[PDB]
Amino acid sequence: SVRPWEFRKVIQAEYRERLPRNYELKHWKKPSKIMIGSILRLLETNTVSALDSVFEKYEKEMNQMTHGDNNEVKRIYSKKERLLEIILTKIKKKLRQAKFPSRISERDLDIEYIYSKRQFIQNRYSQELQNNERLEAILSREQNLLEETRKL
Amino acid sequence: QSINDRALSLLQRTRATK
Amino acid sequence: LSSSITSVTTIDVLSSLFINLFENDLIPQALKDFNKSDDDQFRKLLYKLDLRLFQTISDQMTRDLKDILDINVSNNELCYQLKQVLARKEDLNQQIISVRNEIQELK
Repeated sequence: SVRPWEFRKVIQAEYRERLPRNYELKHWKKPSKIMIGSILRLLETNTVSALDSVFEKYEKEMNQMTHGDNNEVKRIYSKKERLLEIILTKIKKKLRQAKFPSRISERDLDIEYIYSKRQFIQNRYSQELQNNERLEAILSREQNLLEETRKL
Repeated sequence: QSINDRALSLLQRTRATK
Repeated sequence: LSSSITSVTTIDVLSSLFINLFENDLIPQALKDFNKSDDDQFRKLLYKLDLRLFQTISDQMTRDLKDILDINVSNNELCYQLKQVLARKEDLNQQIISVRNEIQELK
């Protein structure tokens, strides 16, 4: 019964299929603009990429069906662009209207965020490892001193 | 190949859009 | 892995949402049109373009959401490793203090 365009329903069913019944699936919230924006930017990126991909692949068939009229080809490109934007517009409308568990971190869907977090945590890890290396050396020095002192 | 490589490639492609 | 499991799941839910939309709706409808268009060779080609366009977008969406999932899962592990190194740091500091105190009293 659930149709692919009913995003609110699909999303709630998918969560329920994947995770046990517990508190996390009890409060629900509409998504943030950056979640919507991140997802639509992914969709737009791939839509432009697909358009170029596909039109280049079928260039000869295209040019042979338009009898060399490259203006008509640009027109067909624009028609397909318009079809995809109308689709993406409904995707955005239905996603804005869907709900997600409130404990999720929607910024996890933003490549800018998770990329900048990863660079920082990698650097922080390297700094702390070196600090522990140094503390291990200091501790060793002190433990040697204690062993000598225990023997007077 | 790497996760960082893949991450940077996605970041670049999304920034090049709009 | 429980603090992040609902956020990781969100990425999979979205990936499944768009596979369902493209593979179980947009692409079947474009096929239904393309199979029906043997009289108009132009519209046959254009429906084929729709087919390829939806399949390309859907496959690439899945790959990019898997990228995002892999980054998050890897980041979460690194964050937990950072917690362990910081726990060890605090312990090394305390042990250094205790050993110094011991030297001070035995000296």
